[PDB]
Amino acid sequence: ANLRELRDRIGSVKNTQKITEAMKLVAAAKVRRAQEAVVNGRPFSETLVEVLYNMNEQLQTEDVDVPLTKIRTVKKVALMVVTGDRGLCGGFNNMLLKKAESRIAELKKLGVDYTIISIGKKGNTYFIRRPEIPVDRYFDGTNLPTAKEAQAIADDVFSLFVSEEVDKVEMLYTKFVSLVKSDPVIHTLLPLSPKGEICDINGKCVDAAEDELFRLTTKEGKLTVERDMIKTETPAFSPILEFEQDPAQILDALLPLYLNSQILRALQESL
Amino acid sequence: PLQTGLIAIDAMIPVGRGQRELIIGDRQTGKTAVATDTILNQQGQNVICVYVAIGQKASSVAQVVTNFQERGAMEYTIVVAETADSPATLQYLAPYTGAALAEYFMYRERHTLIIYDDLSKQAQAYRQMSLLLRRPPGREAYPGDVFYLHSRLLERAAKLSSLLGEGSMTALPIVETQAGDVSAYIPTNVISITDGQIFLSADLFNAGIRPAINVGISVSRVGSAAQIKAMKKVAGKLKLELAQFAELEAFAQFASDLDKATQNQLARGQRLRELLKQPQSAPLTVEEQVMTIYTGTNGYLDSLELDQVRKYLVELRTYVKTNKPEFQEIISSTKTFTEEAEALLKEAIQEQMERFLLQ
Amino acid sequence: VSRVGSAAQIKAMKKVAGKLKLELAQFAELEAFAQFASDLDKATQNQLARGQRLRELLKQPQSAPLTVEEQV
Amino acid sequence: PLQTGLIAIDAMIPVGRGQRELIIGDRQTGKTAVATDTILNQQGQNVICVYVAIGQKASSVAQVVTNFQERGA
Amino acid sequence: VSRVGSAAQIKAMKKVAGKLKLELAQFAELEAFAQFASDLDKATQNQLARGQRLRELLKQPQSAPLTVEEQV
Amino acid sequence: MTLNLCVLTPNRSIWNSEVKEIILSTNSGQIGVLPNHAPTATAVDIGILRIRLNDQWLTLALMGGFARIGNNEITILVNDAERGSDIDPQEAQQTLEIAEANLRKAEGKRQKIEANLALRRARTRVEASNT
Amino acid sequence: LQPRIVGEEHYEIAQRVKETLQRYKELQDIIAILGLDELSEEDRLTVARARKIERFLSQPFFVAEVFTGSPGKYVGLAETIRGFQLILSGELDSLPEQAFYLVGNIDEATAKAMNLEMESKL
Amino acid sequence: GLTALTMAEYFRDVNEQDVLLFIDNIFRFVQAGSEVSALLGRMPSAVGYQPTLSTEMGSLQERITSTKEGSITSIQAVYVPADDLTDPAPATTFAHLDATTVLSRGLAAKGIYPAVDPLDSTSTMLQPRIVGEEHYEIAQRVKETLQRYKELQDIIAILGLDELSEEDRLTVARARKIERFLSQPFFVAEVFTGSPGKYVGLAETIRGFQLILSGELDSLPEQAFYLVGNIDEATAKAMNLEMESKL
Amino acid sequence: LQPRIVGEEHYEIAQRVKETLQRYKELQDIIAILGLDELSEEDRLTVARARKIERFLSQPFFVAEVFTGSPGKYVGLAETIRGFQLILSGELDSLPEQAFYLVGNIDEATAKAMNLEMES
Ligand SMILES: Nc1ncnc2c1ncn2[C@@H]1O[C@H](COP(=O)(O)OP(=O)(O)OP(=O)(O)O)[C@@H](O)[C@H]1O
Ligand SMILES: Nc1ncnc2c1ncn2[C@@H]1O[C@H](COP(=O)(O)OP(=O)(O)OP(=O)(O)O)[C@@H](O)[C@H]1O
Repeated sequence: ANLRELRDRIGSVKNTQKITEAMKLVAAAKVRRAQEAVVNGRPFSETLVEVLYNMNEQLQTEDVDVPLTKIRTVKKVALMVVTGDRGLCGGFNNMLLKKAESRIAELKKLGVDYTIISIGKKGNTYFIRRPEIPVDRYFDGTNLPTAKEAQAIADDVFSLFVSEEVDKVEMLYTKFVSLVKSDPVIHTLLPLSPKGEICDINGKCVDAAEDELFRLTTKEGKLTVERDMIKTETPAFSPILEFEQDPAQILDALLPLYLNSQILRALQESL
Repeated sequence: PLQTGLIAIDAMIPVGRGQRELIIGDRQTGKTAVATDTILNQQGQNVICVYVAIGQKASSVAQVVTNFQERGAMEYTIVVAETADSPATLQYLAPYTGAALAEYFMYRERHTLIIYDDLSKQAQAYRQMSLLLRRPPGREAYPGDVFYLHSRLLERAAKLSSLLGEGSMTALPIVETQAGDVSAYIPTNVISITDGQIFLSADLFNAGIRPAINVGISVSRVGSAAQIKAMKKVAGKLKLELAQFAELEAFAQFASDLDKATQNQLARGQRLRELLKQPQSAPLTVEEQVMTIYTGTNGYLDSLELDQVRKYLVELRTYVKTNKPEFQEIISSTKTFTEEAEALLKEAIQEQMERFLLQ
Repeated sequence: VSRVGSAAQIKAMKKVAGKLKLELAQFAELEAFAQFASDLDKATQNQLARGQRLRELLKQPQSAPLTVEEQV
Repeated sequence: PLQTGLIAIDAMIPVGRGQRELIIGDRQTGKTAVATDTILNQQGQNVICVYVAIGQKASSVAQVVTNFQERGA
Repeated sequence: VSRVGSAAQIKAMKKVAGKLKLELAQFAELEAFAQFASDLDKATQNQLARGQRLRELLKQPQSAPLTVEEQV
Repeated sequence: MTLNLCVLTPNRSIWNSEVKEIILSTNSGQIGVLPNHAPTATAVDIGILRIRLNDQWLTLALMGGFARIGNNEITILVNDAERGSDIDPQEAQQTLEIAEANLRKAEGKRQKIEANLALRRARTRVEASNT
Repeated sequence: LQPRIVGEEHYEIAQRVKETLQRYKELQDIIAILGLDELSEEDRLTVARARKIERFLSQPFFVAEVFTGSPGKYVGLAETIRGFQLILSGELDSLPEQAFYLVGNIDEATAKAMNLEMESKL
Repeated sequence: GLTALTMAEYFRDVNEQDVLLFIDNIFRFVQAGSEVSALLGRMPSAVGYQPTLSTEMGSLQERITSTKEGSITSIQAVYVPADDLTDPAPATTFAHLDATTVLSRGLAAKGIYPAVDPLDSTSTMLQPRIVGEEHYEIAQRVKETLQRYKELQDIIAILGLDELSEEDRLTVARARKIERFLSQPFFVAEVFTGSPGKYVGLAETIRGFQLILSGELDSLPEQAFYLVGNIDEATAKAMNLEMESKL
Repeated sequence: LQPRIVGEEHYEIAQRVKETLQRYKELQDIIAILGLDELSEEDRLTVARARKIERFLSQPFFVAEVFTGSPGKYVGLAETIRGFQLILSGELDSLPEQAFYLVGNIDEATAKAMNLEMES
């Protein structure tokens, strides 16, 4: 029975090898799809932030006081930890939870009294089993990340912020800067500048290293991410837009659009 | 070609008149199944089939003799037999008596066949006869002559010269395996003597695929000589598509996630494999075999389903046997797959699928 | 392995080859799992240029020996 | 010391004069090359080498004899 | 294996240890599989807990005999 | 002459070909677009759209947008765009009844901002799905 | 076990049971290291149904009452083929996978299922 | 085997030919040696081969050499028991072998003959100071190109295609050129499959693969090197196919 | 190794050390095929503790100093127990795993951790 059990252990370590290659290839297929889905939302947000800049020039003088970009009394900071709904990915979930526990430890000494949002099943289950963190809402991956999941998280943080219930809402999600090191960056979302440029949690305006449109390539037999900095840009301005609809209401119309696009790109980059 | 009555045998691993080809595989896996399928298929031909039932149960032998008799194929089949209760002497002898009968009938200018079942019992009998005579034991107690014993009786099945009447004995022996081992002494000996091998893996036998022929190991070295002109073309198309199916076997549940091309690839391969299943002791002639393999490998079942395709294909075979008798004329008189034969087959296919989609 | 290796190894080779042993051992360790954890460090980039190059200077043509002076 | 002329051997796994050093390795991995390098490094030192070759191909030992004569050894 | 079975026990332990070894085999085999899982049902997880308690009550120290009254 | 249309969503772009006439709501009133209009920004709210280009009028169920019209093209940037026919009208009437019920269960700023939102959501799904 | 020796529905149900078990035992060395949240609905349904079937093929014998702790059982062929039609065709995937443990008839599996769930709900 | 060996070594000894010996295959010789010795009543060796395995191998192999008269070269097939090179019959056969030529079912299924596998063919002769530094670097670069392409078969030929890299497209193109160029129309494939035969000398192989690598024959079609002899015949086939392209 | 000879504390610490070592030994196959991220936190606590123990089970020799270069250290039983108690408590799990490698007493490991954070 020794040789038969040894042959069968050989066969098991062969089947696992070949299905690991299988999961590798289907995962690279879905990566190549996701970087195309970034381009599927690229022109929208492109011309969108170009509008948010170019229309802002004549409205740089007057004050609109948009509630999405207001300054509430800075007391609380909400946190959307953007985990995937998957396991076995690697450090992705665990590095997210490391930056997450670091943030909800860093915000306890300042006197902040933070809250949390969870949008991954392998993360919202962790926040299910840990009652110490004030959880407002759990999100799973059932609705479509193309429109529906993005819109759900969008209007949820919009409800938390536009009735001004929690003070801040900020985002904890990673990027595609590399294959060997994902970095979960902590960007704030709901306190935003009216320009079209995101601020850091402290307002640093960290989009200097934008470097967008990751597309996978190979320098050799292996593939590196080759982040491949900015390609195209087409703004000018509106000379006399002579526009109706109360420019305060126009900027309060233009803000939730850009918010939903930011959340959509966040979910795509996390996935 | 020695037409077998199985799609896998005559299509992929082709056996001709004269080539030795054994059936290796575990216990109760289909060796006696395909060994009787072959013999029962020979009624359409004229050959003289020989069965050598060595060391058996004496009740399976009566059962398979009753099979051969109540199926009519005992009209030519001789079945020599020497069961386990016999001494080792007669078990060792019996395959040589079968070989002498097949040699004689082959030397009467007449094509023949012979089935050995099994060479393992014969080798055990000879090993016992040796060890009782204090002949020095060798590897796993088999004496140093079982190779010569097996090669001696297997080199007698020849396609003789055209001055001796081109008689042919097709030795198709059987050597069972233990725990899936062909690297033992007797299995390695026989797979080195014989021309091709046919691996019957009992895993496929528990996976619905019956006959449980494992194409990834089973191979014959005769090649296209044991396939007619109408056969070798679709056999090439089928081996192409089935290698492209097996190499894509790991991507099982990701077919929706796959490329559309590889999705068609997996689904068509699955239709081919479900076509490959066929019941025990149901022979298929060369018209039926080429009809099945053609309708399968050219995407004429890709609209159908993996469950219906067996009922669908048997009904298509009935429809083209009854309504279009000219395909049998063309195949058995011209031995080629011509343009008119192909178009006749496609029009039979089209009308049958149109009638069957209504059902 | 050499049981009596450091006894017979001369003083010059001893003093010059201690640090070679330390760096080659650490290179054999750092090459394992080199990609994920320690990719863009100063020490690991330096040690890759000093652990590939150490191995570069170990290799030799057959039938071309180096006397002890060239060795040290 | 008994220096084999190799950097790695004579560096981190030295060989004494009076110490057995087994050259264990697979087939065609360079062990004969190590032994011939050791023998050729003794062109000056009073190390009367003897190379016994059990059960080898004749072309290998003939090529090594040719190397030993041509390299002044 | 015990080939004599509960005809080698008194009626007390025969009653309370009726289907014990078999249900413990079931608990061990499903705890081996519940490690291949992420989320379960509360009913089966309580079953895993009770099987763990049955597993923990049977560790007997060396030179520490239990009587049949203690056992039952 | 014929202006261009780009009913552009965050994820996808629904209609990208041309159009000669569109009628669409805004956050304060409504607007009508004739060919060759001035560059005029437009804050389109949650609501259906009337479109006319050598065919009958069709409802495009939009749920909050902005249109920075310039020359020859209107970039209707909505986070949620869809056609009035694809949304099932019985699903719309079920959503309508569900929203009218679940408006009254909201009793706060956190709650009411998900009360009138859902009410106008089902209403502007209905105002498409009927048409 | 033949079509012409032991009836058609018995042979089809027996080869189908052996089919789904061979599928599970093939799946095993994948679902070991992969995990259970990474199979498709047909595959997880196969895993759960095979895990019911394997328990249902265990019957408390008459001579084994000393070893089991249960009164003896005798199952008919009709009852067994009924049980496997019912388990396979789908109408019992809401029963517990310990309900088929040491039960005679599929009726006894259903009554044991009610027993388990009632005890757990108290 | 000894019959064929002495018949060959006569040709070596007295006619000074370059004799070519074929023992197909050596495993049947080793097995028959074991069976003779097992019938002789000798105590067998480790796995079950004859007690005299190595000396029986040697007294057959070390009669196949090169003397000052001539040189007998043998090309002998091997069967390895369940692909186990740790077995005594292969591990003792390789103690006298020098090179290996592992024919592929993959290059037969692709359809380019001879069906050998370049990544799996080993030779002790492929060293710089044996056959030249030029031949050595050419073979090394060709191996590296094929080793690029074999891993890139999964990368680009299945999924990626993301304009892979021009420095990687340059490898994929010339790896196509080299996989086509490895074939050769044999002399005795003429009546078999319709391919008139050509001899390609060693220096012409090196120069041809040199110019396939060196960035001089990237522009021609990849089929201009398939089933062709020298490299000038390949450029001429490119011109004739381009005449059929302008047709 | 019986509590009547070596007392209760020593046998207890030895038993728990062997327990954690076998837990890591059981997990070693799953670790070798895939890695460490797939584990629970309560499992990586034992994997980390046993990865520290497997290094602290080394001890430089008074003889084999002429091989490695690390001079010989004699360590007592009464301090081996306290070192392993400090490991199993968790008052030392923060400092890295190669700190415990090739030392004697527990303060040699803690001073090793303090020392290898000076040479930057
Ligand atoms: N194609 C088939 N379809 C359905 N059932 C089959 C098929 N082939 C074989 N069987 C069944 O498999 C069982 C065993 O078949 P068979 O006797 O050929 O195996 P075997 O290897 O010859 O057995 P043994 O090793 O005892 O000689 C039989 O009951 C038979 O009915
Ligand atoms: N350092 C080196 N530089 C260049 N070539 C080398 C080197 N070491 C070994 N080789 C080459 O590798 C080949 C095999 O090496 P070597 O003969 O030393 O090993 P071996 O174990 O004796 O092989 P075998 O036992 O089969 O003869 C030889 O042709 C040799 O020239």
